[PDB]
Amino acid sequence: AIMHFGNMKFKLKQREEQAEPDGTEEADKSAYLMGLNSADLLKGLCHPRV
Amino acid sequence: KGFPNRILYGDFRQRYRILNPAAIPEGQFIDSRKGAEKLLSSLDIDHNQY
Amino acid sequence: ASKIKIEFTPEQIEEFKEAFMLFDRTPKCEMKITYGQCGDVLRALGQNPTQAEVLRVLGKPRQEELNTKMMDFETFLPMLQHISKNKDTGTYEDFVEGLRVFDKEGNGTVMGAELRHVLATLGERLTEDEVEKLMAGQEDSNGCINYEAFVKHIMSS
Repeated sequence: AIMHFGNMKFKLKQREEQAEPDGTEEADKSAYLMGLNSADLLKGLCHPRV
Repeated sequence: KGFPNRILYGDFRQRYRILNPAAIPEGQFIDSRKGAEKLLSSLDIDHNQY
Repeated sequence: ASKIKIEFTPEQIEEFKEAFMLFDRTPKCEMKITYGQCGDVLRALGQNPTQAEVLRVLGKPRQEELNTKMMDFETFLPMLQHISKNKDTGTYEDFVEGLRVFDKEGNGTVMGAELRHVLATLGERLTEDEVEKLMAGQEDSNGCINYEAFVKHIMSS
């Protein structure tokens, strides 16, 4: 999972200074390796709920 | 006319896996699109809907 | 109600008859056996009959028909074997997937009280004391029943 985290790809959603997952396959890999939820992980990274 | 209901691949997998648990084996691979497509193709419904 | 289709080795029939005599509550009328509680033995015979199914295998018996009147199991024996060979049951992974949605945190466990409630109320009718003795030991400190281990223990034993 550590070496998979380097494959994360993020792009501006609608050129609105907001990050969205450009690629999700490596995100799916990272989520499965810890047994996490890929959608939840991507939402957390793209949008931190402080 | 359009498609009103839109559901994420991972959410769909974790929600409707009970329909065909044989598809998408428990922790034996990492893929979202392929697993969801197999699950839907095993649901014997109008495949032109989605 | 059922026709003679498949028969296994007679020693299997012999040990089924022996278990029935174990359950036979008729001292002199040993030929006849309980009409309704034979499904309980079918439960004890390595099978899992659902309520509706264990009813219409007997042709929708009434409560007086279930308990007062007697019956000869050996007529039902082909139908018992048919029920065994239907394999109208899910798999262990299927069971854990089905009970997984009955959770709100995804910790690999299910809270005990709601599990007892759904076992007694949501599903087929069952007395509570049965459910507490079912997850007796499986019950833990915080109630988070290990549903995977619990169901594998159930179907295996």
